[PDB]
Amino acid sequence: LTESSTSKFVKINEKGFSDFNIHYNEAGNGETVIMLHGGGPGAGGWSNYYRNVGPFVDAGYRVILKDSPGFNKSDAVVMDEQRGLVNARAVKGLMDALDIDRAHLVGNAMGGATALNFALEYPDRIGKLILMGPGGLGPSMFAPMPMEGIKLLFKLYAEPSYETLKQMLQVFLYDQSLITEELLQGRWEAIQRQPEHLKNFLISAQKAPLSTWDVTARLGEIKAKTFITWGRDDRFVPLDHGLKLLWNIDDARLHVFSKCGHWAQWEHADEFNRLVIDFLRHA
Amino acid sequence: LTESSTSKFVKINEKGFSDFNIHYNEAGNGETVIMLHGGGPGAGGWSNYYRNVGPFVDAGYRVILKDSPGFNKSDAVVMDEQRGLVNARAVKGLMDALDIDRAHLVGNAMGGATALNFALEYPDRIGKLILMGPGGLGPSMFAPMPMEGIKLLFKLYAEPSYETLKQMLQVFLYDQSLITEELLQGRWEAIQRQPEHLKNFLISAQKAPLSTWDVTARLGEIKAKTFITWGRDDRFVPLDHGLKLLWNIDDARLHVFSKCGHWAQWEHADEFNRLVIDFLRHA
Amino acid sequence: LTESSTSKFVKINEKGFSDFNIHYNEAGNGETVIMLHGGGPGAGGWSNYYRNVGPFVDAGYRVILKDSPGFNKSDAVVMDEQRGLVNARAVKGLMDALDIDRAHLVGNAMGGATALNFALEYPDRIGKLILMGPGGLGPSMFAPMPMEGIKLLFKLYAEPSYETLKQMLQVFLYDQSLITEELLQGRWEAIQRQPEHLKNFLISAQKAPLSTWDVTARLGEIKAKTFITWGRDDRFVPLDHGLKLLWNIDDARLHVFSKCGHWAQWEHADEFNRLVIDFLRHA
Amino acid sequence: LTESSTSKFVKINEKGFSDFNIHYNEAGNGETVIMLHGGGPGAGGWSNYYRNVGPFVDAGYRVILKDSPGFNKSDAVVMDEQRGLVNARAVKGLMDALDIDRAHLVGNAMGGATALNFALEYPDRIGKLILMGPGGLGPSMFAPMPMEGIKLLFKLYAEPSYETLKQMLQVFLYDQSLITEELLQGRWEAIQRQPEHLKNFLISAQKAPLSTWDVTARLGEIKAKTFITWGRDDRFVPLDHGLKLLWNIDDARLHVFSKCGHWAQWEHADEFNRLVIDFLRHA
Ligand SMILES: O=C(O)/C(O)=C(Cl)\C=C\C(=O)c1ccccc1
Ligand SMILES: O=C(O)/C(O)=C(Cl)\C=C\C(=O)c1ccccc1
Ligand SMILES: O=C(O)/C(O)=C(Cl)\C=C\C(=O)c1ccccc1
Ligand SMILES: O=C(O)/C(O)=C(Cl)\C=C\C(=O)c1ccccc1
Ligand code: NA
Ligand code: NA
Ligand code: NA
Ligand code: NA
Repeated sequence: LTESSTSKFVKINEKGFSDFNIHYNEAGNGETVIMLHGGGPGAGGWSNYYRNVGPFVDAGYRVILKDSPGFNKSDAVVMDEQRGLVNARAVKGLMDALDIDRAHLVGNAMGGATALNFALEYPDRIGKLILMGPGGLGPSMFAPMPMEGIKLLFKLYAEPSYETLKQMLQVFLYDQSLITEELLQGRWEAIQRQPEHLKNFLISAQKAPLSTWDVTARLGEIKAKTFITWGRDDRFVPLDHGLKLLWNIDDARLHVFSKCGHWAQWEHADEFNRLVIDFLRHA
Repeated sequence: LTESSTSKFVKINEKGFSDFNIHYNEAGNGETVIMLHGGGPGAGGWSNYYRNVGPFVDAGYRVILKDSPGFNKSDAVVMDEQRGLVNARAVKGLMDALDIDRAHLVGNAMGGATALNFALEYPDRIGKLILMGPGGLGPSMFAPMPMEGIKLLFKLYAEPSYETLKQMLQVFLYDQSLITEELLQGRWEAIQRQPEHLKNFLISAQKAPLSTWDVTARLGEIKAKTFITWGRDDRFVPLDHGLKLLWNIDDARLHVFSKCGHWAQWEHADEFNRLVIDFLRHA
Repeated sequence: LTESSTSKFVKINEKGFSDFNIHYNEAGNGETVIMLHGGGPGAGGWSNYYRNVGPFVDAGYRVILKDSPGFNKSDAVVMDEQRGLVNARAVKGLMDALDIDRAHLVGNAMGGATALNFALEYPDRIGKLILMGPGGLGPSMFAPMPMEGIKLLFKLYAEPSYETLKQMLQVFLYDQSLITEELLQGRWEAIQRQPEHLKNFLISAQKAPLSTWDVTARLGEIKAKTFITWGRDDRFVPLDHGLKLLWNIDDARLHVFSKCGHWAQWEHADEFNRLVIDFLRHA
Repeated sequence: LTESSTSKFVKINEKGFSDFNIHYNEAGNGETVIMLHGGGPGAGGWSNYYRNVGPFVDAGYRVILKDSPGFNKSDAVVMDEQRGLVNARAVKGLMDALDIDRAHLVGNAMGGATALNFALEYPDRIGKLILMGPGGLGPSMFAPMPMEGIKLLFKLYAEPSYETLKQMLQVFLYDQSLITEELLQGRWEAIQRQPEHLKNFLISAQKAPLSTWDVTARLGEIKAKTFITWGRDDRFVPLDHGLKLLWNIDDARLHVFSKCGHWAQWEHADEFNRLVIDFLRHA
């Protein structure tokens, strides 16, 4: 599988979206799993999930790696509401356009917020819910905020450079030997290709600060079986939020990887794939 | 499989053990997994693990459910040293007697302490290490100690009764509907059958308080791949010790079950079996 | 000062209170500090605060030790709403009746909930806010709930006895040598004297469970300078809620006493008095 | 009081110190309080404590603001052992030279480590112990390490510049409006004046990593009454270590300031002075 061979586009129409272009990468043909990426500069579906798509397809799933609005090859957008909710509306728009009745959701960071909002707003349209360090869930009981990683994410948005990108990735990943030229070049290309996305994210962040993303109070509504993952060494979203989710969602479990930053599905891809495939099959 | 058809005895000889009788339940014939029980009145291998033995044997493992010294059908003993270490010596004695070169260890509560001590003392004799709420790892950062459950464990040891047993099990288990007459009757029989074990545990506890079991300082020595499990709702061993292990053991992961007391392998048997079998196969 | 010489009664009239009798103990004549007690069987103003009233009066404050509705010598009541809010309405009723424009509030456990609700509902009527282990603030990130102490509080409410009272106090206090016959006899007298209060608390708890007391979402509204106290060894309200308050209230500080249960103002009276008087004088 | 009018030097002789020059600032003449600074580039006694010296002297204490070896105007040194212990030896050397039998100790960050080591090694030479975010106490249960602030401290040591200094101070302090030109210029002067100190700290850090400073296992030996302070927003030493100390030292209390970085005695000077003076007077 390659980004090119799996690349697709679909126009969506959903509350506040009109003929809005969504890019996604699709492979496989069984039960649908939609994977939702984080909010870092240059993020997108393929970039975030290319170590996961193959094994999930091998296990018999139809995998859709979705580009959220204002990311990668999806249309540019300025959001005046919290991104989790607006992103979730876009997932519903995609599913309606593709005639997908229910999807399992996998979401990291901003994508975790997207998945939580989708589960809240459209409970009859979700299967299982998989969350990797979801962002925007209010204060930490231990971590000063904004977190170290978030400071770097904003610096990279406001002053993009290859060096600042490298700096960000060094904090993003636990194992520094994972930061290859290929990784750097790929994220840099996506940043260089879509400068308007960077500008628009910043405008959106001023309109709807991170506090507006906090759906903690509604977590008791979630009936989906939920699998929460965290990197022990995540400098972007606080580990104690894994406990917050575990205590507030009815049917959840929490899996924390040692020696793992803010990109668990990539840093610990083999274990992540096995655990999540097992969860989707058997839970 | 039944307790009767799997029941075996072996005399061990190891530092401080001379012709000492160890009872165990064995099934299967592949790689050896030794499962080690907690320190509650009436505990034993079969009692603690009967929801796990079958699936592990089905997966191709040789499973040994070991009765630790001073429990169930193993010989009575008064220990002047911390139980984790003395128990670990008994595991080594068993393996030597049965010509087992290396074993994967699974241990809950006191059994987790046993497994940690074994990994520390005999690193060339362990495969993988699976820990379910290990006991004796020093103070909690959040929980007043002794924990609620430990108070009840001591009350049951000093004044055994069916009612106190029921009280203990209500705190031990999250889901009260799991407390059947069968469970109560089985633990009660083991308590009634071996009064000397109760008396001896109490004498041992005075000689070597829980503080003596704390091997925290040596956790960096552990090279075994480690899978740590905790019940979110464990009132016997504090959840933050799961983090202590995760931060201090080189290669660990932490899995926490929601709606789960101090007996995770039984309360969440299906998920526990799948996760741990996957870990032994693939990690 | 004695309970008898300071005892006073006042009828209040405030939303849902009509000619409702409130008992309080008053001493001193400077700035008013209203101290609000917890929800344990037999609790009341004098009982909870008799180690604090003298030093506060000596420091120049007018101290009012208030009996909340459905406690001690205040009128009996069944509440269909969360007690923090209803109690706060009663504090406002008291202050209006006594022509008190603004009061500093000190509240432990249920009294902490009362004080938080009062600060939220009547921000122009509060000076400073002092909180000792406030109850009802949602789930803990670490403690299984209901907490050990809360189980005992309900057992004592439903089946009051001197022995169960003693059991409760042993968990309530860290230092067992503080549990004198005088303490036991005093709480027992208050329990024996007002059986209707016990029955009514239980009815109220069914109508408005602890979840309804959770005002976490509104903590950002609090503009009062706030001093939060916790017992390190509090088995009734979880220590991590001290952090929750510290992170969510604009201007707060947190002081945790070692070797201290759920009654910090009594167990560590000298240090508590010095700290809180200093806070009221200088913060 | 000024740095100039209080400046003094004394040669010390103590295990591994021979005719070693220690600079300190002294004022007042009552009971001795020795204040011990952190390990940041350009740190020293006066710099760290100039908002505290006056009020403590006013309260009747003799205050000694000590420059630790390899800082400010004390002699240069390369340490092959953990700095807490070596620093503590230097405090003993100072006290012996000045005929001080017992001192109260106040220590932030590295200075907190110094104070803990002194209490451990010389228990008959300490009065009370005051700790502000002591460094080197092993892993955090929540914070990825090295902490954000520590990364910046090392960057400033290895590549000193005014800009990197400003960057460091922005993370060091919660309230950005506290970062005046005066503060920046003062720390910069101390960095420019003693380049050898920067080089030597780095050499020392390679010889004795932060893990070697961890005296956690010995905290039970401390008999001094202890007051622990933390900034809620400390990005240099993890808040949960405040709990570690509170649970492990016999007689401790913990005070956490909101809106406070890694320099609590300066950021919240008025409250810090009142609390600590009260503690020394009355505890
Ligand atoms: O995976 C990526 O897209 C990425 O590189 C990052 Cl740094 C994602 C961060 C968040 O989405 C985030 C959002 C809100 C709060 C915290 C983190
Ligand atoms: O599984 C059992 O055997 C059992 O019923 C219990 Cl209550 C085990 C508790 C501990 O082993 C334990 C030991 C030290 C500290 C905390 C718990
Ligand atoms: O001080 C007392 O009145 C007393 O003895 C107790 Cl046990 C108070 C407990 C609570 O108010 C409480 C309320 C809600 C949640 C947790 C504790
Ligand atoms: O107050 C200062 O001297 C200063 O500016 C800093 Cl940044 C001190 C940091 C530590 O001493 C430290 C040492 C070990 C671990 C963590 C922090
Ligand atoms: Na490489
Ligand atoms: Na049933
Ligand atoms: Na006594
Ligand atoms: Na200014």
